[PDB]
Amino acid sequence: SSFSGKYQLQSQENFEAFMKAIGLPEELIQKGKDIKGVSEIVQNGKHFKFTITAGSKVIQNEFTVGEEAEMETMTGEKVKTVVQLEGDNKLVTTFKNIKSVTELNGDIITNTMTLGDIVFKRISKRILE
Amino acid sequence: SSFSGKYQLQSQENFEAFMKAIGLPEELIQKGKDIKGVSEIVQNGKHFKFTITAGSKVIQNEFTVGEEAEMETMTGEKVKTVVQLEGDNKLVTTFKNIKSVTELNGDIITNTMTLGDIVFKRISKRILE
Ligand SMILES: CCCCCCCCCCCCCCCC(=O)O
Ligand SMILES: CCCCCCCCCCCCCCCC(=O)O
Repeated sequence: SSFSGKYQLQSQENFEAFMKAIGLPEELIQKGKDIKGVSEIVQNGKHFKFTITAGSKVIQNEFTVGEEAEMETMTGEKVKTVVQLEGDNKLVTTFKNIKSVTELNGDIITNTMTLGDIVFKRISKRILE
Repeated sequence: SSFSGKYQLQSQENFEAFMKAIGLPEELIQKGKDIKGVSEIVQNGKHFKFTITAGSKVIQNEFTVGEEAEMETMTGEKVKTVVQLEGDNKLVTTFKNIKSVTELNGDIITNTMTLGDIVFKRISKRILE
C-alpha cells in the first residue's frame, strides 16, 4: 500500500561486483561494502522522496511515477528516466543498461538491480516506529 | 547512561560555513546541506561504534574513550586523537583546531563543533523502535 518508512539494510549480494561494473573506484567499494545503513522513503500518492544510504554515499532523489525525472546514480551521473508503479508494491525502471525493481512485501523491501549477468540484490527491513 | 541507538537529524546550524572552513568541495556542500539522515551509535562500555550520515557522506569510526584513536574526518583525512567523557553524557574531543562536544539528553543528541568563530550545531532525535 504505502512505501513510506525508514528501512535498515539486512543483507545484500554482489555489491562489489556491481559497483566495479559501473566504474566506482576500488577505494569507495572497500569503504562502503560493509555499511548497513538506513534509507528513507516518503510516498505521497504517485510522488516519492528517497534518501538512500548506498555504501559510503547518501543519495537524495525525488520523482513522480510515470513522469520523466532526473535521478542521481552511484557514479554521480544524473540520468533521465521514468519509474513506473506496478500494482501497489513494485517500482520498476531502466536506466543505461540496468534494470531496477523495488518490491515491498509486508515490512521487507527487496531491491534487485540487474546489469548483464550481475544481479545486485538488497534486502531492508522497515523500522517499526 | 547509554548512547546506543539510531538518531535522525532534526535541525542543524552553519553547515555550509563549517564545511567551507574545513575545505569540503563546494559541490559536496550544496548536495549535502539539505539531507536529514540517520546516524547510528553502538556503545559497549567505553567503546563506541559510530555510523554517521553527514551531508552526502557516510563515515564509520570506532573508538575507546581515553585511548588514542584514529578517526576519519569529513574530508577523508585520518586524525589521531583521544575522545574523553565529561560527566556521563558528553563526549569531548579536539582534533586539529576543532572542538567537538556530543551531548545526550534523553532522546536528543546535540553535537557542537567549534572552529574559530563558527559553531556548527546538529540536533538529532532517537528513533523509537
Ligand atoms: C536508481 C537511482 C538510485 C541509484 C542508487 C543505486 C544503489 C541501490 C539503490 C537501492 C535503494 C532502493 C530503496 C530500498 C532501500 C535500500 O535498499 O537502501
Ligand atoms: C569527530 C569526527 C567525526 C566526523 C565528522 C562529521 C561531521 C558531523 C559529525 C556529527 C556526528 C555526531 C553523532 C551524532 C548524530 C548526528 O549528529 O548525526
